[PDB]
Amino acid sequence: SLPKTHELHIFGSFNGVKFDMVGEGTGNPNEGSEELKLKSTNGPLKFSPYILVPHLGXAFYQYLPFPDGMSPFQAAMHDGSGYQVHRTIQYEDGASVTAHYRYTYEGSHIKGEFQVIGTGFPPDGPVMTNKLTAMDWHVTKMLYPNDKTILSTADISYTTTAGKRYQSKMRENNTFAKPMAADILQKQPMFVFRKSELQHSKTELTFKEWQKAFTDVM
Amino acid sequence: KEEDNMASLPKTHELHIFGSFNGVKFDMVGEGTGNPNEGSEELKLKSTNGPLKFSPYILVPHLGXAFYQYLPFPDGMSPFQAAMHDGSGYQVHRTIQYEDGASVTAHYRYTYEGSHIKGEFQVIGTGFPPDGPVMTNKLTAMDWHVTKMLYPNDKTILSTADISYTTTAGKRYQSKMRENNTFAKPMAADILQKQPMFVFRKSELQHSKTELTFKEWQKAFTDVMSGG
Amino acid sequence: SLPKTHELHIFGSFNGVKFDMVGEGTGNPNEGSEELKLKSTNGPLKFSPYILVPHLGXAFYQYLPFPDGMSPFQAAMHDGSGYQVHRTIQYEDGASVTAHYRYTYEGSHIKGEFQVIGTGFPPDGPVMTNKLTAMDWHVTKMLYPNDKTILSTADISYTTTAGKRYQSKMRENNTFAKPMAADILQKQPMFVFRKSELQHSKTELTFKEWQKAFTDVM
Amino acid sequence: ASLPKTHELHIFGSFNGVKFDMVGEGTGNPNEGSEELKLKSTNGPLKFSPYILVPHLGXAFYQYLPFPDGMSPFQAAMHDGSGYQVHRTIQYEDGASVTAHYRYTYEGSHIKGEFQVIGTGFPPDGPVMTNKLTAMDWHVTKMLYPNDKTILSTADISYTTTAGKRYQSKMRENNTFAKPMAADILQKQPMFVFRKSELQHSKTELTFKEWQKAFTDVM
Repeated sequence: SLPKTHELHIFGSFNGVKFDMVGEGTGNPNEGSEELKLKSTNGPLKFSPYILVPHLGXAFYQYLPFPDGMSPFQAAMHDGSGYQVHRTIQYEDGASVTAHYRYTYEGSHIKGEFQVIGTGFPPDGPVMTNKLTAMDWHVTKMLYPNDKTILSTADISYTTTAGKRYQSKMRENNTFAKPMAADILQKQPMFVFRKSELQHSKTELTFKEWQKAFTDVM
Repeated sequence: KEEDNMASLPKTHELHIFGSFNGVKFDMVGEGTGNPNEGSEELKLKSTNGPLKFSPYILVPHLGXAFYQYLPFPDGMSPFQAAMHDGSGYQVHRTIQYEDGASVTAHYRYTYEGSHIKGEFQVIGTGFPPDGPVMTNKLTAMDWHVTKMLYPNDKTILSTADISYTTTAGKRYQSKMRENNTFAKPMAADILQKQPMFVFRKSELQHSKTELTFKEWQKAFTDVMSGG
Repeated sequence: SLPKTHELHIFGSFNGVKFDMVGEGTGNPNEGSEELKLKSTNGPLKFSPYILVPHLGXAFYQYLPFPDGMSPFQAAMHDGSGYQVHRTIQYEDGASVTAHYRYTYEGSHIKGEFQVIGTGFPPDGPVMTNKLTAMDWHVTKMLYPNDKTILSTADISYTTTAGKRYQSKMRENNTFAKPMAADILQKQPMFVFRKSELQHSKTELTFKEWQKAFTDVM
Repeated sequence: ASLPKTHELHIFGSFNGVKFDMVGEGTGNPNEGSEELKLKSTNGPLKFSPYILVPHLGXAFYQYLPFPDGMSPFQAAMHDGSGYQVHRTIQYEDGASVTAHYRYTYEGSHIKGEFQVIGTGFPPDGPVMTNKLTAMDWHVTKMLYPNDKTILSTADISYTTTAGKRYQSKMRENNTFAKPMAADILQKQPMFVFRKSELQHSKTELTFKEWQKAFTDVM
């Protein structure tokens, strides 16, 4: 059956200090946005919640359709074989994040685990002092270097209270236990347009992702 | 008024593109036309100094990027078009970093008289491995690509692009462009309010050793359309 | 108390397939000429054990002195405040590894946990087809962007069976719960010369690292 | 056939578009790999950090660098007349990059270097263009020989700044020789070079000094 609901556990550390959040959502019946609510299990977050946005967004691959048919993410969910996501992000001020996502799927329920580790954020920078205000709309580019691996890249920027954007470069591999279907492999690059909205308090967050795959705009 | 301004933009151009790859000079010239309302252009080039030692695909980002005068924005003239219209002008500088450690520095300038542009593109590449796909002519096509544009101040557009090529071996060759466009006069406030701006680009190249024919289609967009 | 004994649990996945190894050994904090014997708790590794070597080597930071006294690593082991290692490695053929090390220290015995995730290794490349033959000697460069953070970088190359080399770029943060002594922060950059040897079977591996800190050679 | 006593250098090109030029001269000791250069801008004072030129003053004269067991391949190729070319790219933490091409001709113990250096993408507000670089950290070059005519080198280069943060860069270089290097050279890989670079300056002139020492080990 198609996925209905999801839970997400997102956890790890930033500048050596642990964080952990759990939440969940119900999948969107009608192709607009996907949504998730989270709560901290270990006190208020000591870094900008906006830093989690690419992980929150990216945790919705099971809902992302492709233009002509099922995405590989949907196809691998449906057959049981699965995928994992591994990614690095480099920040313009020298900071680094690494992350890994795995999930299980039983009934119509997805349980995701996203480990997120960040280091080297300057203590007076926009992440550790909570100066990010939003993440810019962005494009993922996807290429298929082999039949079980998607290489995805994204240039991701955030607005700040200083009116200077904060920029980063994401590279990710999505690894499939079984080969992707021949027809998926014929349309490259594949792009994804993403709009990410976050509402936040110190301890809780509400998140929405609009995500749409395209091979063309003309 | 809007239509008059678009109508007055130039429709012909010539390009002189030159420099060197791995320390060996090259130089090509030619011309073509373009359509500034539609985001489309054509260019034909010939070497003025013998066959190219390197894949002509390595020049494609520079060939596409020479024609900002042909890029309209969704709501009206792009800043490039506006700066040509009011005679104030802009310049283009960029670097590309390649997956195998090679690097390209490039600079474009132009002179604009009547309805004609004369463009000058200096392209300097180094560190291309002698056995790699550029020095051995193994690039077969450039994948459609997206440019992301930001305006850190009212006289600067900073662009980034993830640019890839297919190779005869069937493995893509990947590159990252960073571009800075500097404007003499401030861009209009309405341009500046809509960031980031993306451009979708489709590039076709037919080449032989001595000449090439190039076409590019470009379309600016802030978002993709809903539905389908 | 000076440490004398260690164990290392080193685990994760390569191209999506899990691995897990444990081993132990001993060492000298007065030198840095250290050894470890490891065995898989699963079956045989499906990738080149040479790819583990920077992680094996780096797990001996507690045995590394500095020229004029204790390294920060040693100091934080002794006062008990500790440190964590987060690193990323990019490979010439596009593959990527992320890894995180933490440890607990009781008696004179170090217990290390090194999580290592690699993706995007071409299935015909030298890592997945076991063609790495040795790791070249190398230099780590260390900077201290702030008083709890070391940024290390290294250009690491391996020889292969085909008379060629296979190259990688490592970037790592070492994050300390307490600040590093001011004497340590005035001497930058600090370099570390490393010599790595591995003997390995399906059945196990034996690893040795020679590490020496230096500010200068002339 | 000779090793070097004297040299001169014409270093030119542009940063963020605008052309710079300088000519200069000095000396070294090819037995200890030390080298000293005085030069002056020839097109008016530098409009960016002179520290950004330092890898291209330091690395410029590999003919002064001995190897631990004898002549470096750079020394060797000077001596036997066959020569070599240097091509170098440097990538900066803030996305700027430089491309550089060094070419040499010799008369006896006298080197005349011609180096083209083109930098683009330096933020106008960053430490290169506003002259905030205060020193180049000492650094280690790594060299490998993927064939008997090529040295590929890499270096992680950092500078101190007046903001108190370091500004980092990565250099990659290809040294191409017209004749094969000696078998003993190719056998000791990687080779490292420790380099100390020092600048004292004015608006006419500046004084650059480089200590360079090849090493395969420290233990």
